[PDB]
Amino acid sequence: KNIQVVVRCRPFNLAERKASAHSIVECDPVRKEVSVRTGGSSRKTYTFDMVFGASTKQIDVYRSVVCPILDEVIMGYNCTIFAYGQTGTGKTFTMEGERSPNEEYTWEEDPLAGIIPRTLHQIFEKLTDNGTEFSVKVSLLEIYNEELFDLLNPSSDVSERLQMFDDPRNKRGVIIKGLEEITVHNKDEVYQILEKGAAKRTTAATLMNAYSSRSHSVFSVTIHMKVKIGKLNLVDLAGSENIGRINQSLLTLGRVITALVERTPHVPYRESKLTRILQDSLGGRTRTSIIATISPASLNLEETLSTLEYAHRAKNILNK
Ligand SMILES: Nc1ncnc2c1ncn2[C@@H]1O[C@H](COP(=O)(O)OP(=O)(O)O)[C@@H](O)[C@H]1O
Ligand SMILES: Cc1ccc2c(c1C)CN(C(=O)N(C)C)C[C@@H]2c1cccc(O)c1
Ligand SMILES: [Mg+2]
Repeated sequence: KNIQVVVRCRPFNLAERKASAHSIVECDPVRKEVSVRTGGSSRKTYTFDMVFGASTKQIDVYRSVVCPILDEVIMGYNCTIFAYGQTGTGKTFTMEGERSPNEEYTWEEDPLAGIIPRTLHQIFEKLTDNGTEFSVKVSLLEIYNEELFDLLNPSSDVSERLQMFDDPRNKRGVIIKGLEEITVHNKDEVYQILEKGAAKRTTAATLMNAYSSRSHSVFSVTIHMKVKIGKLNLVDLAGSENIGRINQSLLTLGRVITALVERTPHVPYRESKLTRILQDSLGGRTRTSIIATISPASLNLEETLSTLEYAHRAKNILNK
């Protein structure tokens, strides 16, 4: 029912003790509280479904948040996970992850691997000896300036925008004409698909201003089981400093959440590509979770509070 919201604070980064700044964030995992030093000894505290402190490692996030959700997907449910927060707090780090330096590990064992890679690898492990018969297909579409880009098409230039239509076989669904859905036959072909995505994104960046920060990345994985059909959408949202208290999809997401939370009969899903595509994840029939990433630096006070207030109110959304 209620959408689950969790907070994840990134740890300090070298140049983060330079420009004068102290950790104004205190996370308490057992009490599921995040406390912020707002004083200029005053503070604001918020309780979430889960709170992960700066020391939280990727494996901890997967085990605690992802595994449970993946089991749901394998059961035939639709699930979505959002990463929301200002640029620089770890949205991509959490959803995608990074490669450890000096080629110390292969992708499947990289402790810095994020949610997407771990999920893909685990699907094959969990569905290997049990019942059996299943197929996995992934797609990675990114939204920038209300235009859709396919980061997985090999036979197309990343700059070819995609067009979406309402799904005549739906009502709340849309069709993304030309979207590449790649079949992942086995764990051994997962990484190359990610590298391909990584490459096309690099190209998109040279073409579009502040691309990686303003873009909304939607990595979807659909599992056909033999029956049952489960879909997991992993969404790395545009930086929240892109709104506040330009980016039509971000603005609309916030308005959609506001409408859902106040119980207003009209929810503006159609006012943006992002909300039309993810309509069923917002007060729909999909199980939704939001991971609000924040910074410990006193310099990010304002954005951190904004993010916490935004995510906190989101816990009042009911999906089904
Ligand atoms: N939990 C984390 N642990 C270690 N480094 C992190 C974490 N989250 C973010 N970082 C670092 O902070 C910087 C920005 O992370 P990034 O994922 O790009 O944020 P965002 O996607 O929200 O813009 C990079 O150095 C990234 O490795
Ligand atoms: C959609 C997606 C998901 C995850 C990830 C990338 C992309 C595009 C790109 N990455 C890459 O570094 N490349 C080069 C694919 C980072 C990353 C990842 C994958 C595997 C293991 C790991 O430790 C980090
Ligand atoms: Mg990012």
